[PDB]
Amino acid sequence: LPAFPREKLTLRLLLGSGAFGEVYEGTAVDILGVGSGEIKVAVKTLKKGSTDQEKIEFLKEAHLMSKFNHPNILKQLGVCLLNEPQYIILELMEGGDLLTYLRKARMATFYGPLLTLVDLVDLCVDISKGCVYLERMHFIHRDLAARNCLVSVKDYTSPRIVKIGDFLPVRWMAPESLMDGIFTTQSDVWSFGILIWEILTLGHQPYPAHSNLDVLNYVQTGGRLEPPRNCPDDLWNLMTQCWAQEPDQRPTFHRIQDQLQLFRNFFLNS
Ligand SMILES: Cc1nc([C@](C)(O)CO)sc1-c1cnc(N)c(O[C@H](C)c2cc(F)ccc2N2NC=CN2)c1
Repeated sequence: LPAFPREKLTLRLLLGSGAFGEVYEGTAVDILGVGSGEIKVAVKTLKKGSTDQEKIEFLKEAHLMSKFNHPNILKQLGVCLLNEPQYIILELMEGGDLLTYLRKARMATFYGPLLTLVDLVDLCVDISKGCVYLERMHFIHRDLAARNCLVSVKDYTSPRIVKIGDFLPVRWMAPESLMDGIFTTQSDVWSFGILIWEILTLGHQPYPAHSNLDVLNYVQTGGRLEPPRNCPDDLWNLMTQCWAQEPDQRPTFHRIQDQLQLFRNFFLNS
């Protein structure tokens, strides 16, 4: 656990609420080492007056995050858990969540989306690198979706990096998870298929003509999402593999990264 002095942390502004207390955008001095300087951070807080049950759940979240070190996984830079309000200090992803990022790219102008196919393929590749890391660590995510991924830039020109953050969402859940409550790395592969469909559609809601409860049945009955408009067939083929009814027939995250990597190389050669 990376204990950090709260005296070196400034809470600058409110970003949202989340689940335990409030989430702020802040500044942490030398949180990377003694020379580092002032670096922009996001601070997850546990409201003062929280019960022991809430403190234990907050401690569990800090423990979970302390295990990740990957370019495509959100990093916990420090914790301030000795006093109230308790803090979990994270790297600030200035672009915000991927769902909002994708949606704004689509709706900014009728000339076209602010993201191209090669931008969207790079997003898929970057998330799949994160998933390969998680599979290698034996960490089951349970909630892969664009609303849980973050982008490093807010604009659509600068080089960007996407990271997996936030560790029922029926529209993202695998059949076994809906029927038996089974959550494995194979069910995460299902959600990854939904997330790449989110990317290629630029943040459209999965199964738009279905309700949450009709999604529960439609998915158990063999029904899948519609192919995104003009979606390259290699990406649609990969997506349908992710949605195999039986978890054992779905590809591994390492295979998915290879498939995305092959498509990106093939496409760039054209
Ligand atoms: C700067 C910034 N803007 C965001 C918006 C409001 O969603 C706009 O895209 S998230 C965000 C933002 C930037 N960097 C973070 N490290 C962050 O982490 C928080 C804990 C978070 C991580 C997630 F994976 C998903 C949602 C959230 N939020 N969102 C609100 C509270 N927690 C949020």
